[PDB]
Amino acid sequence: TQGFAVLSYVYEHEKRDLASRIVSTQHHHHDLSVATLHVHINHDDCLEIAVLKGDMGDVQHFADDVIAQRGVRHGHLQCLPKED
Amino acid sequence: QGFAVLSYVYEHEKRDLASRIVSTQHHHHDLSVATLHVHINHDDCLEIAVLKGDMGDVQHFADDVIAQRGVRHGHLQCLPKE
Amino acid sequence: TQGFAVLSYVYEHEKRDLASRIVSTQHHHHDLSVATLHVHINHDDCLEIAVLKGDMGDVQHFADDVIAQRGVRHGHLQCLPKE
Amino acid sequence: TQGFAVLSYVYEHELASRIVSTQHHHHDLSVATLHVHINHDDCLEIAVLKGDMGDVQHFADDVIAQRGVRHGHLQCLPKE
Ligand code: NI
Ligand code: NI
Ligand code: NI
Ligand code: NI
Repeated sequence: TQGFAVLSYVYEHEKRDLASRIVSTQHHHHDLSVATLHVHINHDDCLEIAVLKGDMGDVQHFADDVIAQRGVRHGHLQCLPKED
Repeated sequence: QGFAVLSYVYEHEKRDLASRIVSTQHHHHDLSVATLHVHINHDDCLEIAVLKGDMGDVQHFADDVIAQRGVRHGHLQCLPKE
Repeated sequence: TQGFAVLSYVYEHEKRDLASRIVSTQHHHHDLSVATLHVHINHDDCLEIAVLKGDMGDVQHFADDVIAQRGVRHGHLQCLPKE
Repeated sequence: TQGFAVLSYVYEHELASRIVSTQHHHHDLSVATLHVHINHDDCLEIAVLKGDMGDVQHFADDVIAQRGVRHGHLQCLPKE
């Protein structure tokens, strides 16, 4: 199953090791990443929305790795598998 | 007194660089609307930040970002209120 | 209660009194809009992700109105009320 | 040369639908677009493009020269 997905999550930017982790993972799987929207919602917290593209198993595995990191809050995935 | 588009390229593994870029933007989160990030290759990221506020304050904030060691291709488009 | 939300949906850009309606209603409510990301996922379909901010009841009501337009598909609202 | 590019512009939406359709004609050129509804009438959009710099100046023509598009700017980032 190919498709798209929308992955969103909140984190504190001052948690530097977490943040570096999040961007680096996206670069490692940069093939799966289309682009990410970031809102610095307040002094401490960031809301990010990553648009992903690829095989749905791969997209979900990737999303899991992100959402299952201590410090990531409100992790959410919307899967958009290819339509006929 | 307006909007602005701030764009730049940087290496995300440069830990201090990356830290300062996001930290400066959170210090002025009131001047920030939203940022689009594109991972252009394994090392480099492209960000485009839309800014809003007093043009003096927005320029000074954009300068603070652009002036950081390792920020490349920095560009500011000012859009003062019409 | 106040907060943020992520409203996403898919639409055909050619069926576009629809696209005009979708941008126009966001402008009528631009106080709720932060910014919107668009990805042209294929030649016919557009994925939009609208970040919203405000009262969560107004955000819900706004989002329901967007999603109820015929031709908006995959309408999805993720609410992030203030913690 | 290949690379990326940033195309920004302002327009009155009440146009939005043809600019979108115009980018779909080139959707292989498009990465994603950020849009901010800056006031009741006007939209700010920033399109990130990727591909051949000549297709990119091409894309950026079918938008920037259109009537009603203001504040257009193209930044090309040829691969380093
Ligand atoms: Ni942030
Ligand atoms: Ni990146
Ligand atoms: Ni589109
Ligand atoms: Ni708009």
